[PDB]
Formats: sequence, C-alpha cells, structure tokens
Amino acid sequence: GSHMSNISLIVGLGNPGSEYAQTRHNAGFWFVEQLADKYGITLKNDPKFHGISGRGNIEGHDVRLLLPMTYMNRSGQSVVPFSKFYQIAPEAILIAHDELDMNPGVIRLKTGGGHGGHNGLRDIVPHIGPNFHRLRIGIGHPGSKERVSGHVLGKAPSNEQSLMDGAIDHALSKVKLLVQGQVPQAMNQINAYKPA
Repeated sequence: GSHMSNISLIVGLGNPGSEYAQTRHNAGFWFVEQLADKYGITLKNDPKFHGISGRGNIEGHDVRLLLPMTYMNRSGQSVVPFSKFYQIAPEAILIAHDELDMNPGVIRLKTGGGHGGHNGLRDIVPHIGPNFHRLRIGIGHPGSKERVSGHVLGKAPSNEQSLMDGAIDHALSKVKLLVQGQVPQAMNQINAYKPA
C-alpha cells in the first residue's frame, strides 16, 4: 500500500465526455492528464474502478493516477474502492479539483477540511474522511447558488483559461516534492503562485 505522506495516488475530478472536457468542473482532469503526459504515465481504461487510471514512476516513486468516469457527483464510487483495493491511505492521496472560492490563476494545496460545496468531494469525504490532500484550482464563483451549475459546466473565457493553465503548469512542477513527502514545502511553493 501507501507509505506515510509520500503521495502515491493522484486523483483528478471531472465529468466524462467531450461535452464536459473543456468545462471548469474538469480542472482536476486537466491537471492529471497533463501530469500523466509529463511523466509518461498511461491513462488507460479501468472498468473495475469506474474510471481511467494509470501507474508509473514519478521521480523514483511508484504512483497511481485516477480519473473517475462516474460523473462528478458519483466520484466516490471510483475513488473509494480504488484506494481501498490498493491499500492507499487518505494521507497519501492528492485530489485535484476546481475551487469556486478562489480566483482563476490562484492554486493552493490544502490538507483536510470539508467539501466546500463541491459535489465530487461531497461523494468522497463521507467514506475515507477528510485527511487527504487537495490541489484547489481556482475557477471563480458566479454569484448565486442557482448559477453554480452553469458556472462549473461552462467553458471559461480565454483570459481565465490562461490564468488557470499557468497555475496548473506551476503545480505540475511541484509534484516531485509531493511524491517525496515534502508536503510543507510543496504547500508553501504552490500557494505562493501568482500569474503576473
């Protein structure tokens, strides 16, 4: 299984299908797909765990990657059995997700806490508890609770997309620290990111 707070499972949250791939609620997918490309980790079909998953070496550590294909609000139907099967404790999991409460171009690493209204995290925390790490990728908030659907299921304008893309790229460069267990340093260096 996992070992200490070396990160050994990186999950990206999102919805399946081309109609959702460019939407804000897929920010976690964007990060994990880009991470998989950086390190040459194949993301392959994983019907057993209702997802797409991979395994490979990141900086000398054996790491698994997971994209649930459940739809966002059923994400725990993938993450929970996968993490349990591979004996991965929450403390060794990083979940990348869109964050309504932060601006586009802001990105933070958080350990613990609740779902903050995120319907994918809501499906996960009841099962494994809160003590996993999160890569919170700012997407902004549309105002009212009404509008949250269109917001997250929208395609950001180009300036916001650029801001998010630069923050995601920055975070990719800090995964080495995370797989090495250097969570405090990673948190400082991720949270310090500015777009300009």
